[PDB]
Order: sequence, then structure tokens, then C-alpha cells
Amino acid sequence: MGAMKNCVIVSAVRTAIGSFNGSLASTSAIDLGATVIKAAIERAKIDSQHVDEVIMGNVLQAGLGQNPARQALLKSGLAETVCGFTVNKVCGSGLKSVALAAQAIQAGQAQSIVAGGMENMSLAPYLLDAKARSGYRLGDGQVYDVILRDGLMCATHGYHMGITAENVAKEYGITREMQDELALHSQRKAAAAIESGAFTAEIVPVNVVTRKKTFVFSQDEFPKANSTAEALGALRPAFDKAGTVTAGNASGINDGAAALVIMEESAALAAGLTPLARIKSYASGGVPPALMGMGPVPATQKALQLAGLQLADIDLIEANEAFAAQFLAVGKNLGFDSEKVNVNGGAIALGHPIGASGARILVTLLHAMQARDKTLGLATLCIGGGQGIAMVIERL
Amino acid sequence: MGAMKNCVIVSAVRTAIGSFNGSLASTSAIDLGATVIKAAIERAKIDSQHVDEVIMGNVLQAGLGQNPARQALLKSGLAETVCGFTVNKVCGSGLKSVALAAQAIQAGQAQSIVAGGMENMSLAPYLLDAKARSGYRLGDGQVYDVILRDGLMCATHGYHMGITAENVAKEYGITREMQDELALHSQRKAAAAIESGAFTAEIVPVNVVTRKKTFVFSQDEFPKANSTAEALGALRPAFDKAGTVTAGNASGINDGAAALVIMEESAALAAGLTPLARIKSYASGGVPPALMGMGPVPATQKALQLAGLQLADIDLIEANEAFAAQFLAVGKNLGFDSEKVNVNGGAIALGHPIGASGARILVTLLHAMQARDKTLGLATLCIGGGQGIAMVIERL
Amino acid sequence: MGAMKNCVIVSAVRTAIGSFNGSLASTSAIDLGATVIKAAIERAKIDSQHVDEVIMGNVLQAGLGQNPARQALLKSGLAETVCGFTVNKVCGSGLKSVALAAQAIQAGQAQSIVAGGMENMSLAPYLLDAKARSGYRLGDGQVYDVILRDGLMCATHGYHMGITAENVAKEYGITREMQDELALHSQRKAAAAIESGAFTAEIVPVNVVTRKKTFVFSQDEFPKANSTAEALGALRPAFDKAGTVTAGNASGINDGAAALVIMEESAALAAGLTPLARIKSYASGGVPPALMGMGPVPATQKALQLAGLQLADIDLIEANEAFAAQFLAVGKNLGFDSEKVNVNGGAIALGHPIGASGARILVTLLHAMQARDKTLGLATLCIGGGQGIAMVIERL
Amino acid sequence: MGAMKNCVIVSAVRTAIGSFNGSLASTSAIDLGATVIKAAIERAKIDSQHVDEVIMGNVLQAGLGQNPARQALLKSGLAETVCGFTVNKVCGSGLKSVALAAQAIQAGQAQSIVAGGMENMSLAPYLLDAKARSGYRLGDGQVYDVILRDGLMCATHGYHMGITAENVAKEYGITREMQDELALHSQRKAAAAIESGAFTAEIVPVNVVTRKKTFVFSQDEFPKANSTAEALGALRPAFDKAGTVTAGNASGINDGAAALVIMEESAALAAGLTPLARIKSYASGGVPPALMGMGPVPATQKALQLAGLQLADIDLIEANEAFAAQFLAVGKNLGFDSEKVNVNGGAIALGHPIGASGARILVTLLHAMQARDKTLGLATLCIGGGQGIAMVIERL
Repeated sequence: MGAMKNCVIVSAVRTAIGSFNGSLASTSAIDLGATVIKAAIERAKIDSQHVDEVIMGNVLQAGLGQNPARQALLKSGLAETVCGFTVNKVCGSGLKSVALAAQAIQAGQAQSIVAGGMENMSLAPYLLDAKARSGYRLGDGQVYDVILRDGLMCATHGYHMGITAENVAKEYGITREMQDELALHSQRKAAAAIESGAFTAEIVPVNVVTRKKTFVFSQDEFPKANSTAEALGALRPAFDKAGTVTAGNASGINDGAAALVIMEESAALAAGLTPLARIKSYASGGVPPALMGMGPVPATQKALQLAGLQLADIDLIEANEAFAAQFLAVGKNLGFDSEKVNVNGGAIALGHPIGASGARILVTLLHAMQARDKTLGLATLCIGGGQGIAMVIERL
Repeated sequence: MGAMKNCVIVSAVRTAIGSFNGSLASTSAIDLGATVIKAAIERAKIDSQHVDEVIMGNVLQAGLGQNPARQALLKSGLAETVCGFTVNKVCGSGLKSVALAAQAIQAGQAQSIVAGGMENMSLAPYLLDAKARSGYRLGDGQVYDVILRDGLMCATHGYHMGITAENVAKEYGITREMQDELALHSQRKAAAAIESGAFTAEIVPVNVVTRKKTFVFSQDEFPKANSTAEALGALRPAFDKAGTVTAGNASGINDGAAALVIMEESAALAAGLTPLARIKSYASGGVPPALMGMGPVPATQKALQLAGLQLADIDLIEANEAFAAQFLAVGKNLGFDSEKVNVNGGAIALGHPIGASGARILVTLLHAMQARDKTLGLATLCIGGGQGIAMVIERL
Repeated sequence: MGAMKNCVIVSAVRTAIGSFNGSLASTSAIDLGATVIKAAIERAKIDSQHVDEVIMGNVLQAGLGQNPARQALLKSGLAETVCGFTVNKVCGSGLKSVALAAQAIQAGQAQSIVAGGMENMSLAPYLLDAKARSGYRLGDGQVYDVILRDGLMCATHGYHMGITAENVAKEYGITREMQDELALHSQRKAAAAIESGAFTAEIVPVNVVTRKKTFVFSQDEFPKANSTAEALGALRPAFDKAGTVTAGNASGINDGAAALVIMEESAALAAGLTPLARIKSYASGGVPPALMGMGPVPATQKALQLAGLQLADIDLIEANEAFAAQFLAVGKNLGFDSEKVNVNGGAIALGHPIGASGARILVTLLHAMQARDKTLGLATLCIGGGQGIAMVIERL
Repeated sequence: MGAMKNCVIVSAVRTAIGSFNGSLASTSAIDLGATVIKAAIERAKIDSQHVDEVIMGNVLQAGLGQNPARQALLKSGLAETVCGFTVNKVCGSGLKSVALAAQAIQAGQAQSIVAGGMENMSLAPYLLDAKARSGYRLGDGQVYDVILRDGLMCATHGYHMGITAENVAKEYGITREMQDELALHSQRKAAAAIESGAFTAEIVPVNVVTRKKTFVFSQDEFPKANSTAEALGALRPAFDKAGTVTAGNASGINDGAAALVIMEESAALAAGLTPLARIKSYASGGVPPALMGMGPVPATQKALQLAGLQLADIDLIEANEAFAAQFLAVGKNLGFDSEKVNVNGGAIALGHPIGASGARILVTLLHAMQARDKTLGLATLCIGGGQGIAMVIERL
């Protein structure tokens, strides 16, 4: 039988993250993906004719046309002979795409892949029912927000992700005040990272050209400057009248992309490129949809166990902040050393472009590891529908 | 470094394929997908607790809710700890899912996976523009058919897959007469198969209940009974008033699903199960979007090479019949022996539910191989956006 | 001061009435209008250049373009110098248009007017909310059935005209049996009148060209052949599950038009044309929206008073059958002699194209009066929003 | 045979005119209508129980519900026994409504009517095709802006009212510079009228109540303070690149209502109320659709002949400024003394809520006549689809 191969990250880049109807609200998911795919390739210094595949996560595919991943790879300038496909694992899509690239490389089926995710929630459409096709006939119908139907509502329970967060908050006893405390801490870490230029290396600018003008978008815009504990404690519950989750202790609706060049190790070295990290393990884990926020627990355990590691071995962790409730409960459950976690801020401040986040956090992890000279890293996140995904990387 | 593993198919099953607004038009893609997932598991006789993952292709995801593959798996009865995700490689999606399943198994990542695809084109929705979200403000807008926008129009050139078929007809000299003759051949072989019970083993019945009456769908309904050369000869071109492509020499818009249980070889034997074929290789290839019908050429060339085989080594072949124009160009380019191709009929008679067709043709191939006691088989198909995928299987 | 003039009907024509999605479902309200306008002019023998105005009732104006009455007159072949406007008094609109034409002639403001009404309920559109113009932003919306929103739901209470009919049933002790008995009688009279050629004189045929083919629509299609007291008594209530109103004891949703030439008496004589009747009086009356079915009471009372008449002086009556419940309550309230009412059947059998019905009953009244050589006629109907209108005509 | 009666205006009121998406954008046309109906009755000091009818113009009736005039009337607090109906003569609706009230009163069918118009263009909906009712089936559709379909595009020619304006400019040689000079002059006269309080008497405040804001709207907000020749001359043409017509020399899309109490003269005196003016005559005229802007020519000539007057007899004139090109063509053709026309500014400055404008200009004329102590007044305006309407009043 063949022998498994080692797989390395050779570059990692992301766009800044746009606010809902903000700076990226006229730049399609596919143009955001093309942008990062191109920049990833440039930064890796790889010969672009040697890219075997592109794998991109994208959750709100409605109306974006055939195979958005292929559209993005073509717009990036890659050759027509470079194949690609679009991954939908909801919030995990962007990391799952990276895991699939690693898997294909490790299994000898390719040598170089560009993998990540992309999402423009601002541009998500509205949907008419199949009933529109066959005819309404008589009586009113419904117009469906696609963000909600395909991206933020649980298809098992018909209620918002928010409510799964509340469920996790009751089950693990995570209080309103614990959530807001975390939220402020994420905002402060983000604000220092942004100010001190910690994200400069990882961000590729996007040129936004409009009828009125052209401008360059290169700074995360979702952070809420000058956030305070009292402002946060003043907010009303978003999803439950008697609830704990608010707009201030939850991530948002956001736009952005991220991509990495993944390569077989001995081929990266023979081509005279510089490996930035090895992909050591990855795993997916499943939980009840009602408690989807806990997905990272089984995923993280499997990934650790597949790497031959203990959690305490890990130097830096990016655990996604879709809701402070789920992020705290996961952290409580596994016993995270929280000073190793989301050291430059997390999604409550930075935003959550769902199909891109999984890859975005991996980008942020690797650059934080390089800046602080750390060796071992963990990226994980919860996934709508009751799943989680995790990946461990080791710096070179 | 780990040793790679062998992957085997342990069951293979499909629904009968529904005509547009036909027998399956009220059964959701997700329910079709659950039916085949459950049936594949039952037929395999595998303990359902041993399923590691479910991978399903699905192209018109718009409005189907979070992660359709995960919904299907939960509906099929699998536990909530079973992970899954949804693949979009357009027409290729369903075979790509099986290829990914086999890769995970080969790589030691999983031991048992259900993979395939599912599509209900009848139930595809209509889409309002992003403008609807931000506001039309003044002036009209458009309401978009999702079938066309995400499934049948080229996102590169903005025209129908029918036009790519016309481009391929010119390039390779495939005339209307040539196209019509293949169409009749296909209708004929499909009718003989139906008549002889050749599809009985592979089809899982779907119960369709409506208040007026409840009925069992178990027979492909797209085939045109009593098709003739004369009748085909009289149709008007569908896409190009001076063209060669018609509704009679192209597949249709259809509903259906297919799935297979795939396992690590030794896990199959340890569970006392009966391997039906080994997956020998698989590959993807890219061609210009304008000539997407030619996708099978580079995919087949790569997959034969990976398998260490020549085209002449293959005993039976399933090459999808999206359009006779591209089916014929492909067979001419590669030198297929046409008596080994689509022996029970192809998509011009059977139908093309896009997300599913790739797994559908593989199911059909395996059963055909079993019926004829053949050893080596190839499944391949073109993909909108200019791709191709192929897989070689070897009977056991 | 000038003195009031006398006004006479010179012609009276209607289309046959179409069922919902029936024979007239692809002929625009405006084309129906033009047909009857043109025909009324031909049958009156008036010089087309002498038409001073066209007044047409039309309730579902949405999407029909500027001033439907004006579009209809232009299509009819009248000169661009002939003015026109569109009236909306809901169910009254068609009779209101005639009353206005008569008032204008009586007041010396014009000599010849064509008036009536037109509706194509089958072609009525659906509406997105103003929120579409501003933008949905986030969250679901509705898509509104214009028939219901602008035609059939009470704008004061938000419930169906249906419910106003249940209200009246109660207020006046009108049982399900009494309603179904009336319904059966209407169906018999109408089938009898159609069989016997009673509508031949008043109906102008419509040429309906479909993509495939052409036919002539000239016979009322809503009547229900072989209606029986038992089938009717078997029906489920349509609007309240403890209710009395059914699809069998109410009119339907329908397509059609009607028009009449009205002239100043002395100018009709000077042109050598034959007055068919004199418009003796007209009136409108108001009642609670909840009891809109009773509108005919004050309208009829006032109209008789303005005509110097008592109910008993009237030889023939057309009292619209929107709902048997209100038609019976009106009849009981006023003491109708039922043998004189709706002698050729009413709307329960014939249909209710709401904009046209007011003119349609008047057309049917005049022709019945001619065939039975009667002298005094009354036409009245109820109007959604709590109104009624009535007109008294005197044959000559 | 009775004798014709005299009709007087007893009150005249309007809302301030809102800009598109401006201060009135959240207030329904019906509410605007109710507001002016109530205020008119209050100003007249009439006993509300003496009101026989309400007749209101309204052009974009789509989705507004049954019989908007009836709704407004009920909303105003009038008794349910008061009938009303809604008029559509496009831009002319509001003045047509007053003419119809006058006609009814002259002809002795009523003694007190409230008449006017109402429009909220900001809240006009979007519409799906009849195809939505029967089903799109396959292929795209359109979503239609009601403002355009029912209110601003020619139903005969399918192009914007602005194009009819270009037709008129070319026909009558009305240059860009002539049009821009008129626009400036109307802006100045409006600014001067606002500065000196000339609108205070005629305007009734509307209370606008939003969660976001609460405030009283009482001042016209479409006029452009500090308009200049140079700014007007720099604007691009709006409807045609070689065109003359711009946003600066055409009226806007606007929201407003206006209404007047009308009464039989002797009943007025008997009631101890003060007649403000006598309605002396009214007429409608027709012209080709393509040249709709010229409609006021035949309407005015008939109105004058019917009143026994020469143009020069008229002391003050309100000729609607839908487009500068049409307004000037009209004045050239009739030889208007411009010093007497639109003395407080016209629609280029004040706006054009289409169903209300015909009433609005009448209210404006009356009050200006009072301020300047003038005796004869003329109100006229052009109408989409190729009509005009005019009215002559005589101050008392």
C-alpha cells in the first residue's frame, strides 16, 4: 500500500471582516474568494500552474451560480484546468475545506491545493417558495430571508442559533454576566491587536469600487470601539425575553474570506518554498442540534487524540465566538487556559462570515503563533446542526 | 507514516428517477436523500452505529436549510453523533461525494461512510435579488429561477449548458443525426432494461402519499416509450434556432437520489459483510467552461493512469448523457467501445437530477457489472463550469 | 339655471362570464373592456365620433397601467380626443359608472357616454410590501394576493367578505338550508336561461387565441350542471368552521365585462336611434362594514323614493347574489317578491367579476325586461366596505 | 324637469407635500386622506352628519385595500352611512373628484360632498406578474415598481411620462434653457411664498408618529432653497442623453393629500356657513398619449367656453408643472399671462403627489385668490394617457 504523506501550510491570508451592509456589502462572495485565493498563491510564492485544486467553503450559495468555488478560482486567474468544489458544513465550511485539502495531500491525490472559505451575508437573497413555480393560485405566500433559512436557523428545530446558545447557557450555567465579561474581553483584545498592527501581516486589502468612488478596505470594522461593561449589561436579550444572549455577547452577520496554500511537504521543500506549519490532525465531532455550540468538544478531543497530544500541550487556541454562551461552555468543559485563547480577539468583536470563519480563525492562529513564536496550535468551532470541527497545527 | 487503506463498496442504491413535476415532485431532496441513506445502510447490513460520516452532493441548496446532507442523515435515523456535509461540484457532486468518502477511508480517517447525492429540481425555488434586502428603491427587478441560475446556466458565460453542448457539437463535428441516433439507442436500451428487470436490484421504492391516493414509485418515468427516429427528427432545436441540440437528444430536469455504503476493506470483513467492489481510483479534470461536456476526457485519463490501467481494460462504462453532443464527442475523443457504454440506457432516457447523477451512474454501473459478471468499470461525467470526474471500480 | 335632462340607454352588452382560470383567464381586463365598449357602440348604431366619455369600473387596478378605463377606450377604437376615467366602488363599480354617466347627461355636461365595468380576477397579481422598496434588511416578508387584499377582504375588519355574510346570516336568521335552497334555485334558473337562449342577445363573444389555438367564448361557464340539494348540503363551510356560508351558496371569483351606451333622450331621437329604457333614478347607501351585505336596503329605498315609486311598482329585479346569506337577508328586509328577482339566475350560478358585476346585472335586467315585455326594473347590489347602490330603469 | 343648482366651495385644505422617502413616507395615503377630510369638514364648520358623499382621487391603489376613499372617509370619523368612491384619472384624479362632486350637487343628487385626492408614492408596492398566480414553471420573471407601472409610464407607449415631455419640447420648441428658466422661477416663487407665510392658511399639519421619531409635518419640503441657474444648467438629462428634461426642470415623486367641502349654495347659506367660491365650470379634454402634457389646452378651452369667459377674464391660474416642457408649451399655445400663473410657485418646487395634485392646486389657487383679492381663477393639469382637466372658480 502507499504511505501517507505530510502536509504543510505555505501561506495564509484573509480579508478584513466587513459589517452587515458595511464596506464589503457590494463585493460578492466569489470576488472575496478570488482575492484571497490570488493573494494566498502570491504569498506562498508557489508556481500557479502547479495548483491541483481549490476547495472553498460557502454556506449561502443561493443565486451565486454554478459551483462558487470554481467561479472564484477562475476569477483569481488560475487556469481552466484547475478543478474545484464548494463545501457546505455551515459554520465549519472554511475549516473543513482546509481539512479536505490536507487529506487529499496526505493521501497522495494531490500536491498543492488552495483551501478556505468565503461568504457575503450582506448580499444574501430572499427566496420565494417552490409554490411560486407551480403557482400561488389564491392566498398569500411568504418571502424567506436566505441568511436565516440556510444559515442561522436550525433545520431540526426551526429556531435560531441564538436559542441553541441559550440552551447551552442553561445547561452549563453560563450567566448573562459571564457572557458580557467575555464579550468585553474579546473587544479589548481585538482593539489592541488592531491598533498595534497584529493583523497587518494576515490581511489582504480589497479594493472597493463604487459609482461614487474607490477605496481600500483593510481593517476589521465590526469591533465596537470603547465598549464598556455597563453598556453591555444595558442591552436587551436578542432571542429570548428572559434570555442571556444579546447582540453584544454574540458575533454578527458579516462578510469576508480566507485562504491558505496547502502542500505536500517534500514537494514544498524541493520547490524551494518555506513551510510555515505542519497540519498535524483534524477531526469533526457531532452533538445534538439543540446544543450545537458544544460541537468543538468532541471534535477537539478527537483531533488531540489523533495528534497524540493533551490539551495542555497546545500553546495557542482559536475557538470561535459565535456566542459567548457556547464559547464559555466549551472552554469550561475542556478546561481551556483562557490566556492562550483568541489572543487577538475573537468573533464577538471581529465578526462571523459563516462560510469563511473556519478558515479565518486558522489564518489568525498561524500568524499569532509566528508573532509569538509558539509551536502548537488548535483551531476549533461549533457548527449549526450540531457539529464541530477542529485542527491542530505545528509550527516550523 | 501510516499505510494507506483499501476502500470497498458494500451497498449501492438509488431511487427511481422522477420527471420534472412528476412522481417525486412533492418529496424534498432531503427526504429522497434520507431514503437512500437508510436503504444503503439496510442493504449493506452494516451496524448503523458504525457509520462515521455522511457525504451527499446537492446543487440547488437554496432554501433547503442548514447543511442538507446533515438533515438527510438525521432524517434517515442515524445518530446525532454522525457528522456530515454537503458537496457542490455541480453535475459531478454525487460522484465527488463518493470519491471523498473513499479518500477519507484510504487515509485512515474513517472506516464507514455513506455517500451519494440528492436533488429535487421540481421543488427548486425562485430568488429575489440582493436588492430586495437593501431595497429596490425605484425601478423594476428580476425574479430568478434557481434551476437556471445555480444549476443549468454557465456562471462564466451566462448561457445555458445547452449552448456548451452546441459548442462541443461544432468543435467535434457531431451532427443532429448523430445526436438523434444516440438518443434513440439510449431510449431503446433503457426500455429493454426496464422490461427485463435490470433496474430492480438497484431501486429502492419511494412511498408518495397524497390525500387523494398513496402510491409506490419504483420505475424510472423519464424514458420516452416507443421513441422513434422520425419523432426525434422532427423536434426543433432547444437552445439555438440554427442548432443541433433538442429536448429529445438531451437529458431533462429531474428529481432523485442515490447512495452507497463505503468501508475500509478489513472492517467490512471483520463485520462479516460482503464487499461488492473495490474503489480502484478516482480523479477530476478541468476544461474550458465553454466546452464543459469534454470534462470526462481529462478525468478519465487521470483515473486510468492512477489505476495503472488502459481504457481497453475497462469492461463497462457509465458516461453520463447530459447531451448527446458531449456524450458523443467524449466517446470519439477517447475511443470508447460503445457496446460497453450505458448498457441499460443513459440520462437522455433516464433523466439527470444533477446533485445525484454522479452517484446514480455509479450505482447503475455496479449492478450492471454484477449482472454481466464484469470485472472493471468506469463511471464518468461532465460538470458545468468546465470539469469532469471519474472513478474506476473493480468487482469482487 | 338650465334644467335637468333625461337620459336613456341605447345599448347594453356583456361578455359571458369566465371561471377563475377559465376561458377568459388570458384576456386582460382592459381587452374585455374594449370588446364590450366596441360592441355597445356598434349595437347602439351611434356614430362613434359622438362619444363624449367612457367611464369603467375596475377594482383590481394593480399593475394594469395608467387609467384602465382610458386604455380600454383607446383599444376599443375610439379617438384620442375621447376622455375616460376608472371608478372603484368595489362591487358597485360597474353600476356606479352608469349612474355617473347618467348624472353627467342629466346635468347637461355630455350627450353620449359609454359606461360599465371590467375585471379579470384570474390575472390579478401578487404584491410585495413597501418594505421591499426600502428593503427587507433582515427577516421574512409576505407576498400578498391582490384579489384578497384589494377585492375580497374587509379593509376595516381584516376578514373575508365571507364573514360579513355570516354576520348577516345571524343578524337576520338566515339558515344554511335557506341559503342552499336559494343557491339551488339560482343554478336552475341560470341553466334554464342558458339552454333556452335567454342570454344570446346580451352576450358578445370573445375570441380567445392561445399559443396553440383559437376559440369563441360565448356562454357563461360558472354554472354548476346537475346541482342538487344533497351535494350542496354536504359542503363544508368555507369561512368559519361553525358557519353557514359555503362555496355552493356564494358566488365565485370570475372574469368578464359589460357596457352600455347612454345618451341624452332628445339627442338619441334626433339621431334616429331607439331608446331601450330611461334611467329613472339611482342612489347609493351606506351601512356598517361588518354588515356590508345589507347595502342594497338604503340604496334601494332611496332610489325608489327618488323615482316616485314603491317596491311593488317594480316589475323585475336583479339583486346580486354575492352570498345567498345577504341576498336572502336583503329580500326579507325589503319584502322582495322572489318570483320577480333574478329571473334568469344570479351570481351564485353566473359569477361575480367584481368591477363588472354592477353593469352586468343591469345588462341582464334590461334584456329580461325586453323579453318579458315588462316596464319597471330595479338593479341593486352590496359593496364591500359597507355600501350599496341601486338603479331604477323604465323600459321603452 | 328640475333646475340645475349652484355649487360652492366652503373649505379647502391640503397637507404639506412630502419628498420621496421623506417626512410623509410612513403615513398611508388613506391616513393622509382622512387627515384632510376631517380638516376640511372642521374648517367648513359644516355639521358632519350632513355630508352626503366623499370622492377621492388616488392613482396607486395597489395593495391599499377596498375602495381607498371609503377607508379614508371612515378613518376621518365620518359615519358609516356616508358613501364614497375612489377616482382614477391619473394626474387629474384629484380635480376630477371635485368636478364630480360639483356635478352631483348641481344635478341635485347631493347637498354636501367632501372631495379631493390622496397619494403616497413612497409607500407604493412592488408587484409580481399574473405568472406568480399561475406559476412561473420555468424561467425568470420580473418584479414591477408600481409607481412606474401604474403611475409614471405611458400604458400606450411603454415609456416614461418624461418622454412625453421631450415630445412636447421638440414639438413646441421648448429649449433646455427655457425649461431651466421656468424651473428657477418656480423655485423662487415657492421660496418667496414660504418666506412670507403664503401657505400657512391652506396647510393642515399631519402628526407623524414613529418609534424612532414623533413630530408634526406642516411645511413643504420638496422646494430647493438657494436654487440657481448655474446648478440647474449643470444637471444631466434624465430620460434621454440628447434630452432637455432633467430632475431639476420636472416635478418629483411625492406624498400628499388635499380636500374641499362642496355644497349646494342655498343649503350653505341656510346653514349659516360662508361660501368661499362658486364653482363655475369644469371640463376634460383629450390629446394623443404621446403629447399628454398638452391636455390642459382642450380642457381649458371647453371650461372657459362653458363658463362664458375669455382666458383674459381669468385673474389667477394654477397650471400644474409636471414638466417645464409641457407647462411652457401649454402657456405658449394658450397665451397665458405668466405673471398670473402659479404665483406661489408650482410643482417643480412643491412636488407632485399624483392622485392629490389636482385637488392640491385648486386649494392653492383659492387661497392665493383670497390673499390677492382676485375674482376668477382657473385650475388645470395634464394627465398621463393623453388627457387634461380644468376648472373655473369665482371667488365670493
